[PDB]
Amino acid sequence: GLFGAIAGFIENGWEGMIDGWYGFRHQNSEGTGQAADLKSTQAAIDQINGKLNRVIEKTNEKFHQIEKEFSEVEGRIQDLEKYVEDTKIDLWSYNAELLVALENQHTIDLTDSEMNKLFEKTRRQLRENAEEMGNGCFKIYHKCDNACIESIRNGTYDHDVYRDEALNNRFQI
Amino acid sequence: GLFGAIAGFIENGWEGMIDGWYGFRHQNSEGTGQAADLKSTQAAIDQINGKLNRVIEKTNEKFHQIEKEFSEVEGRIQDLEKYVEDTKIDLWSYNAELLVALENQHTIDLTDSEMNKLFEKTRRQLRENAEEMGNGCFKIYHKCDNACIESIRNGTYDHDVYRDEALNNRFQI
Amino acid sequence: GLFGAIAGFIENGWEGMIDGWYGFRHQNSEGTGQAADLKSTQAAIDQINGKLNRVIEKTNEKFHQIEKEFSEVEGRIQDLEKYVEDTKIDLWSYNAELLVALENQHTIDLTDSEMNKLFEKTRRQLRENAEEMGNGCFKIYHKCDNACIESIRNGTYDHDVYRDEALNNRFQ
Amino acid sequence: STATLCLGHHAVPNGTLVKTITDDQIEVTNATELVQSSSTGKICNNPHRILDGIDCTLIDALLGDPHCDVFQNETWDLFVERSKAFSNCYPYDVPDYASLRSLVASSGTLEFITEGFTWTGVTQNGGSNACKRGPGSGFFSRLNWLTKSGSTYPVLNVTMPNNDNFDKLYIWGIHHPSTNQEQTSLYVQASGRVTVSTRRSQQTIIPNIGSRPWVRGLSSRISIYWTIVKPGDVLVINSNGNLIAPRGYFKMRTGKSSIMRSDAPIDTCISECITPNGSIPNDKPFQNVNKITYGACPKYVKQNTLKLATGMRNVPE
Amino acid sequence: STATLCLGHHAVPNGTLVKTITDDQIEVTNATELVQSSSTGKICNNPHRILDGIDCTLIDALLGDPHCDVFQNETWDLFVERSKAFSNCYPYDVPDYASLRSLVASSGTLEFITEGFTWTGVTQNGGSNACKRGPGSGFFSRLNWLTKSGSTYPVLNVTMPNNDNFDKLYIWGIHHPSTNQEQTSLYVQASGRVTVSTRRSQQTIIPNIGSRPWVRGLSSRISIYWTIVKPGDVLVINSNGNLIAPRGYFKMRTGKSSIMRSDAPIDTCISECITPNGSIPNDKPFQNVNKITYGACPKYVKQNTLKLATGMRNVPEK
Amino acid sequence: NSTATLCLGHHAVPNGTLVKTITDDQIEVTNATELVQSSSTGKICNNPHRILDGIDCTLIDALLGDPHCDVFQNETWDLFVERSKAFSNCYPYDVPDYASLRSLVASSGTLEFITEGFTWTGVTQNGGSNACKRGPGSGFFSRLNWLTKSGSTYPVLNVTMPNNDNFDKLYIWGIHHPSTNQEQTSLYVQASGRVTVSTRRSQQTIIPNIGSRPWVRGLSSRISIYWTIVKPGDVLVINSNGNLIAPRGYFKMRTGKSSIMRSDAPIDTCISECITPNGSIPNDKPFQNVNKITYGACPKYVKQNTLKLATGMRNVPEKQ
Ligand SMILES: CC(=O)N[C@H]1[C@H](O[C@H]2[C@@H](O)[C@@H](CO)O[C@@H](O[C@H]3[C@H](O)[C@@H](O)[C@H](O)O[C@@H]3CO)[C@@H]2O)O[C@H](CO)[C@@H](O[C@@H]2O[C@H](CO[C@]3(C(=O)O)C[C@H](O)[C@@H](NC(C)=O)[C@H]([C@H](O)[C@H](O)CO)O3)[C@H](O)[C@H](O)[C@H]2O)[C@@H]1O
Ligand SMILES: CC(=O)N[C@H]1[C@H](O[C@H]2[C@@H](O)[C@@H](CO)O[C@@H](O[C@H]3[C@H](O)[C@@H](O)[C@H](O)O[C@@H]3CO)[C@@H]2O)O[C@H](CO)[C@@H](O[C@@H]2O[C@H](CO[C@]3(C(=O)O)C[C@H](O)[C@@H](NC(C)=O)[C@H]([C@H](O)[C@H](O)CO)O3)[C@H](O)[C@H](O)[C@H]2O)[C@@H]1O
Ligand SMILES: *[C@@H]1O[C@H](CO)[C@@H](O)[C@H](O[C@@H]2O[C@H](CO)[C@@H](O[C@@H]3O[C@H](CO)[C@@H](O)[C@H](O)[C@@H]3O)[C@H](O)[C@H]2NC(C)=O)[C@H]1NC(C)=O
Ligand SMILES: *[C@@H]1O[C@H](CO)[C@@H](O[C@@H]2O[C@H](CO)[C@@H](O[C@@H]3O[C@H](CO)[C@@H](O)[C@H](O)[C@@H]3O)[C@H](O)[C@H]2NC(C)=O)[C@H](O)[C@H]1NC(C)=O
Ligand SMILES: *[C@@H]1O[C@H](CO)[C@@H](O[C@@H]2O[C@H](CO)[C@@H](O[C@@H]3O[C@H](CO)[C@@H](O)[C@H](O)[C@@H]3O)[C@H](O)[C@H]2NC(C)=O)[C@H](O)[C@H]1NC(C)=O
Ligand SMILES: *[C@@H]1O[C@H](CO[C@H]2O[C@@H](C)[C@@H](O)[C@@H](O)[C@@H]2O)[C@@H](O[C@@H]2O[C@H](CO)[C@@H](O)[C@H](O)[C@H]2NC(C)=O)[C@H](O)[C@H]1NC(C)=O
Ligand SMILES: *[C@@H]1O[C@H](CO)[C@@H](O[C@@H]2O[C@H](CO)[C@@H](O)[C@H](O)[C@H]2NC(C)=O)[C@H](O)[C@H]1NC(C)=O
Ligand SMILES: *[C@@H]1O[C@H](CO)[C@@H](O[C@@H]2O[C@H](CO)[C@@H](O)[C@H](O)[C@H]2NC(C)=O)[C@H](O)[C@H]1NC(C)=O
Ligand SMILES: *[C@@H]1O[C@H](CO)[C@@H](O[C@@H]2O[C@H](CO)[C@@H](O)[C@H](O)[C@H]2NC(C)=O)[C@H](O)[C@H]1NC(C)=O
Ligand SMILES: *[C@@H]1O[C@H](CO)[C@@H](O[C@@H]2O[C@H](CO)[C@@H](O)[C@H](O)[C@H]2NC(C)=O)[C@H](O)[C@H]1NC(C)=O
Ligand SMILES: *[C@@H]1O[C@H](CO)[C@@H](O[C@@H]2O[C@H](CO)[C@@H](O)[C@H](O)[C@H]2NC(C)=O)[C@H](O)[C@H]1NC(C)=O
Ligand SMILES: *[C@@H]1O[C@H](CO)[C@@H](O)[C@H](O)[C@H]1NC(C)=O
Ligand SMILES: *[C@@H]1O[C@H](CO)[C@@H](O)[C@H](O)[C@H]1NC(C)=O
Ligand SMILES: *[C@@H]1O[C@H](CO)[C@@H](O)[C@H](O)[C@H]1NC(C)=O
Ligand SMILES: *[C@@H]1O[C@H](CO)[C@@H](O)[C@H](O)[C@H]1NC(C)=O
Ligand SMILES: *[C@@H]1O[C@H](CO)[C@@H](O)[C@H](O)[C@H]1NC(C)=O
Repeated sequence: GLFGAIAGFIENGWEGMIDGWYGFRHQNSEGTGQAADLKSTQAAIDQINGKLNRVIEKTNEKFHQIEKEFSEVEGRIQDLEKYVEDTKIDLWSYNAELLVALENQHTIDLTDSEMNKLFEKTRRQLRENAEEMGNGCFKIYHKCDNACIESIRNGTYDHDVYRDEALNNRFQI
Repeated sequence: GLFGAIAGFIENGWEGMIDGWYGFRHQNSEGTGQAADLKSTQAAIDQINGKLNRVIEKTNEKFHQIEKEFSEVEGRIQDLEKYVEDTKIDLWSYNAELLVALENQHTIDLTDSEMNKLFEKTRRQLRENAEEMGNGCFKIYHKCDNACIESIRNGTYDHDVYRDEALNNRFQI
Repeated sequence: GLFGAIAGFIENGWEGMIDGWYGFRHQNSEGTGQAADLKSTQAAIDQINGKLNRVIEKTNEKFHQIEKEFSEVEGRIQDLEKYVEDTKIDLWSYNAELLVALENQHTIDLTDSEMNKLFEKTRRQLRENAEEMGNGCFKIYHKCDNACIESIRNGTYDHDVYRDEALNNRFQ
Repeated sequence: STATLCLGHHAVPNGTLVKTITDDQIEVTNATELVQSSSTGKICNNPHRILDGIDCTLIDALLGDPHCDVFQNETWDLFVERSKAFSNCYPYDVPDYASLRSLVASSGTLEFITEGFTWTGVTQNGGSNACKRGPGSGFFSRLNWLTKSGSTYPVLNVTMPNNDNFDKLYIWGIHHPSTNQEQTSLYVQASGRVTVSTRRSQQTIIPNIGSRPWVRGLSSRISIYWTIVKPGDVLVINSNGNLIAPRGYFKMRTGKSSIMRSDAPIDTCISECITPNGSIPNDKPFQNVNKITYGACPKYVKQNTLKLATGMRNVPE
Repeated sequence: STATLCLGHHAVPNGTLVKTITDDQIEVTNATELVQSSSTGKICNNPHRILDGIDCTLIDALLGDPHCDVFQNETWDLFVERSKAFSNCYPYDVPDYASLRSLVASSGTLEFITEGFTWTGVTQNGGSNACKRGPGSGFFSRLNWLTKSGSTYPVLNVTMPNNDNFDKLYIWGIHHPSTNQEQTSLYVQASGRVTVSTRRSQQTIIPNIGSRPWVRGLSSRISIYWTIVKPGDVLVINSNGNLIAPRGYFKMRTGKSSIMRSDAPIDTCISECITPNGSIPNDKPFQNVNKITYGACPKYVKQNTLKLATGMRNVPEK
Repeated sequence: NSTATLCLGHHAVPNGTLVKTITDDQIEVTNATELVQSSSTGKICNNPHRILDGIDCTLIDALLGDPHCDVFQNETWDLFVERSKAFSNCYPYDVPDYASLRSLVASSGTLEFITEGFTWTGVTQNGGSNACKRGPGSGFFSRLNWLTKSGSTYPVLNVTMPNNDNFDKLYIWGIHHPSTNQEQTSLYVQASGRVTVSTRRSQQTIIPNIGSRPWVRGLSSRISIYWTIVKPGDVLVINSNGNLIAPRGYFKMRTGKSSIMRSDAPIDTCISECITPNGSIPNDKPFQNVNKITYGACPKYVKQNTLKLATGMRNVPEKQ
């Protein structure tokens, strides 16, 4: 993908995450846990649904047309009737082939994009209290209990509360 | 958008910015101010113009064609004449519909992209003298007067001048 | 490009890089050097080949069709024959024109993307041991010999080894 | 002490392969099919009015082949012609059969108004054992076979103005006898002719004596022709032999009507889109069932499957 | 001691909704219309040469219906047929009328060269009160109605070679009398015939006696046919009755000429694209005015509006 | 120092290629490839398709059996090539709807002809003309049988021929248009001829037309050609009291990939799937600008003479 997250710096996906498309796994002093991020999941789903709604259930109504099967050979007019229809089908077949190719390439890039957006959104919250391990995981440099982890996940994490503690752990051996 | 800037980590646009597409707002010791960034504005405008010029004013010259309205019922030939034209119109109508959809999706992503490019360009200038608040704003960790702000905006900011001061304010208590 | 790397924060390309599409240049205590990154080069090439294989060598087989040149004027049927074919050609000509435009715009963005991916991949390895000068170059804040540079290039650089030294030089 | 927070995305054990710009086949978490490739095998009788031709072609229903009498004044959105339809009246041909079929199919009605043509000096209602109605001989219900009266067959000159505010379709014909003996005993004159005209058009047909293949006992034939008469215009039929006269006109309408060849059974259900293979749903944008369609139908394409990605790239553990 | 620098983008109070891949309607700062949907109602007389048919169809101008005489030798880029047009000569039909109309329309000229056909043993210049020119009876200006001379109508056998370096279009016809009495008093023979041939093609038409509806006093009719004669080839007209002879040929050209049915008035202005509704500008790639077009025109589409985004996503300040 | 610098970058070339994109009319990339085939060798390759060179003969003259086209009897083709130097040299004729007969024979791909034993009672067979010389003497189309009176009588012919085979039969026949009444009566006795050819479901009736046409090979008279397809189970009936140009049998009808092409390109020993009147072209590219007329596995014809597909990144050289 264009953003290098899915099938990129995130090595692989999670079969165990059945309640969402994107999410968090953590390890803290209280143990380990998993939770889906609903906002990013919904962003991807909404876009795909919109895309899907533009493609599906839009059909034109045609009634009397030309004939397309013939029981006798007739020559010039029948040649033209057959050629018109064959020309039409090929052009529509091309349209269909290109449509799916463009759409699918885009769907992959868009989902890749949302993964990356969630990563950057989280990075930004954490400010100087965390570093990036390069595999989609942050090392948070302070004691961060289940409440603290949930505060990151629901976007209310206050970096100032933990900054002194984090800066101390980061820049000291 | 794919880059998550416009309608993303930047909450909204500025109706008050009438002299450019992208720009800066600041608060320093001397007060507050607003200024457009002309380089990024021009990047977006140029791309949209180029796109627009490819689509508009490229036209086929056709003279004698087939007839498309009929005063009598004739059957087979007229069926074919009507079907040919109706087939043509539907294929062109599809082309037009897809063109606008692709173009517009791209225009949104490209403008989103330029916003992000300006952000990253600014981030890079500031080096270790600023942190990123996550809403499109940088906290600059040193006294930065109107000249200093303008130096960031016109791409001549020298981070080394302020580094000692900034590093001191960033990492304390 | 959409990612702002190629023809963006990287000022220009390297004519002197003849062994790859993307790569590294360095200066350390042991001297200077250039090396291509094969993984990113191959990523771009693979995608372009795939794109190319979808476009090329997919051809319709058509045998008996309608006539398309005429020696006499006949009127209504010939008008229709000519119009059918002219309509077909214009629609195909449009398809061809749009195809190339979309493909080429995408190829530029995809190659731009890979440049950016390699940059971010490198940034991530270096952690707090390097800063970004803003022109595609990192300043590495520790002695980093030829082995150390190669460790960055082949993705095995251990930031912990150099962290104390780097943090000392950066902040002071 | 510290903590670790990893961001990630889901994956499934059983992904779907899809096509993209750069990839012939690449695995995503889920996809949806855009080409409708199956049918129930049955034509749904709603919402469109479907008229089953059963043993009758539209043309035989038009002309009034005795076994197609049930179709008098019928109407349809889609007339379905069955492959086991058969003709069972006088052997006939229609020059430009396809057009007459098309234009009647498109009109969508066999509504027929009888008009009082006066045929002076000729015998009406001629019939044949090739076209039995009941036990006795008969003929097409909408055509009037004229023959001599006594020793004479005069020059017929009959007219019928369209004073209505709609178009009238007149179906008529000419009789081709198999021998000269037959020609003279029916029409007196050795050589017949039929000239049917309106103010802006005309048709003149000369019959041709001679043998054709035996059909239902007969080497002779009838040839069918038609004439549309606009409001204000007037029909003139002129003949000194061999005329198969019209009994009136068919009303011409415009609308959504058509015709289809299919042997699919008709069934009680709702489906906007009809194909010769049966009705198909139109939830998908494309279909691979049949290029012949009626109604709100997906576009026919050559591909049998096109998968649209409805999820991210699938990168399993 | 510190400062804040926020990056941002503009917004407008009055955005425009557009369509995208993922969105049916989404607001951007500005858009531009790609479908031309209006016309002035008038056909501009430049840059194309527009010939107004007024009371005449092209075919009546060709044949030479007296009230269409003003069109002799005329030329056009676009011939405009008006709905008020009418015929006022001998009642006629043209089998495959559409094709003759098309091929003359496309040629773009009614330039006519008179040739000296010698018709031996027949009376020329027959006329009718169905086709008055002046107070007296008349006929199509480009056709010569032949009838018996005295008690006889012989087998006409005339030739006319194309020695020029261009194609000749010959318009001719056959007369269908209403009665046998009429057939014999005009042409002597009870059954006429017309055979017009070139080296590679032929047409033979037999007339049909009988009554048609009354048009301008007449139950009889004329049927029109045509023959193209290539350079080096030669026309042969052969008939023993009912021939409506040609007086010469029409020159055939190829170019950008055509025909259009419209009641739009013609006006002094410049416009490359013409529709039956009037001229339209061609600055936009698509149009919704009419599928019938002439000139450098936008492609006709079913949509009435298609907006192309010319600005970013609009996220108003709130 | 003691520090190090590591710069990331990408390549560039001195000689880039300009390409078109969505936002750009011309923009330089490192490399591109051409998608429009615009050249030909000028020669039609004789593989893999079976090419039959018409030489001096149109397909219709090969069908009818113009003496100088006798070499084409029972021939078959994937593509029949008609040359501009072709000429007719038999009885002067026309084919109403010539295009269709040409098309349907072209598409069938065979002139395989089976002679049938039609019995023509009371008429003279094998009529010929000096307009159609075979050897030194007069002759006629090899697949047509010109019937004329026998001894001052020309009776009403009523001949039949059922299709009992499991394939379609194509019958070519015609009618003779004499130039004078004298000619009509001395050939056919009756002052007015007629031909009615019919199957169970269809019929054609043609009346001949007396009169002079331009001189072609000594003759003001003409023949007009017609055809009739007879399905399995059906039956042909020919009925005439004068002017019939009778068939000698039927042509077998096939379906497949056969067609016809007008070209003066020479044929050559090579392999090429795609044929145009300008000669064979390769089909490695998706589009072509050589000719809208094509046969085989061919690129789609487009109006553009060049379309470049980018196969590399944006080209941004450093030097000046
Ligand atoms: C009408 C009829 O019954 N025709 C019989 C026919 O009968 C006539 C015949 O005996 C002649 C002899 O010269 O005499 C006629 O009487 C005349 C009378 O002398 C005269 O004074 C008076 O003024 O006029 C009458 C004639 O109007 C007899 O009427 O005998 C022949 C020979 O056997 C029969 O031929 C066979 O015809 C078969 C098909 O029969 C039908 C049919 O299609 O079913 C019968 C229909 O009644 C008849 N319909 C009409 C409207 O005429 C049709 C029709 O003629 C044909 O379809 C036209 O093509 O024929 C079958 O062809 C068989 O092979 C023949 O032998 C004939 O039916
Ligand atoms: C041709 C003509 O004027 N016909 C009159 C016709 O008078 C002719 C008739 O008496 C014959 C007798 O055999 O003699 C002709 O004169 C010949 C003369 O006797 C002879 O000595 C000499 O050698 O030759 C001449 C000419 O050959 C008479 O001319 O009388 C009938 C019956 O009363 C008239 O019928 C009416 O016709 C009306 C329409 O008239 C026109 C028309 O279209 O306006 C007049 C035109 O002059 C005439 N044009 C030509 C080229 O003939 C046409 C034309 O005949 C028709 O259009 C063909 O369809 O007719 C109207 O139809 C009315 O209802 C009739 O009663 C007839 O005019
Ligand atoms: C009817 O009139 C037409 C046209 O005016 C004539 O075609 C036709 O006969 C003409 O016949 C003569 C011979 O009878 C042909 O002349 C030949 O020309 C040759 C030179 O190229 C010469 O070598 C021959 O020996 C002939 O003399 C003449 O071409 C032919 N004209 C045309 C145009 O075909 C007339 N026929 C009747 C029955 O009246
Ligand atoms: C002209 O010739 C044709 C064919 O040679 C003659 O047609 C044939 O006529 C006979 C007797 O009328 C038909 O025989 C019948 O066959 C049916 C069906 O099997 C059977 O039920 C009858 O009892 C009878 O045997 C035969 O089918 C028919 N053949 C064809 C091909 O039409 C025709 O009669 C001749 N006409 C004249 C006027 O000479
Ligand atoms: C053939 O039969 C038809 C059917 O009636 C006849 O057509 C009619 O012919 C008469 C002339 O006798 C026309 O009468 C004229 O009507 C106009 C009214 O507009 C009037 O002004 C005249 O004084 C005259 O009376 C009538 O219009 C005409 N109708 C049609 C539809 O053609 C025809 O006359 C018959 N011919 C023969 C030879 O029997
Ligand atoms: C077929 O219909 C015609 C026409 O009658 C129409 O009347 C409409 C109100 C409507 O019912 C429509 O379906 C129908 O088609 C009948 O022929 C004649 O119609 C005229 C004028 O419409 C009447 O004045 C006559 O009464 C009528 N003829 C009769 C009753 O003999 C016609 O009867 C009908 N045929 C059949 C077999 O039903
Ligand atoms: C984000 O998550 C935190 C931690 O779970 C939430 O804070 C708790 O809220 C509940 C109910 O309001 C209280 O009873 C707890 O005592 C809170 N714990 C704290 C503040 O440490 C917080 O409400 C969440 N916010 C949102 C917007 O979802
Ligand atoms: C729908 O019906 C048509 C009947 O014509 C089917 O098309 C035929 O398919 C068979 C293969 O089973 C071929 O042998 C025939 O040559 C085809 N005929 C034509 C005219 O295309 C079609 O397969 C049916 N499709 C479905 C989904 O039922
Ligand atoms: C241009 O002219 C055509 C005339 O055909 C107009 O189309 C007709 O419009 C009327 C009134 O809306 C409809 O009742 C007809 O059904 C239309 N006919 C056809 C054939 O489409 C068309 O609306 C005109 N457009 C403009 C912009 O003037
Ligand atoms: C024309 O080709 C065919 C073979 O397809 C020959 O026609 C007859 O073929 C049948 C077998 O189908 C044989 O019984 C006959 O011997 C053939 N007819 C005659 C009159 O001999 C025919 O021989 C071929 N002619 C040429 C010149 O090749
Ligand atoms: C392909 O062969 C065709 C033969 O017709 C060429 O088409 C003609 O080209 C000439 C010279 O440019 C033009 O004057 C004609 O207008 C063309 N004729 C038609 C019918 O289009 C064509 O140029 C050849 N191209 C190549 C590459 O060989
Ligand atoms: C940038 O702004 C600074 C401060 O006002 C000014 O001194 C300098 O000239 C500007 N540089 C450029 C290149 O415009
Ligand atoms: C990477 O480079 C280092 C330094 O040269 C080398 O020792 C190490 O083995 C390399 N690792 C891989 C996986 O190639
Ligand atoms: C795949 O996508 C469709 C359409 O959005 C959806 O209805 C369905 O839930 C998905 N299928 C599975 C197995 O998850
Ligand atoms: C029409 O044009 C030709 C030459 O251009 C001329 O000879 C002829 O007399 C002209 N006729 C009229 C009526 O102007
Ligand atoms: C240009 O592109 C084609 C297709 O990928 C390739 O075969 C060729 O090597 C490329 N040219 C260069 C100089 O790399």
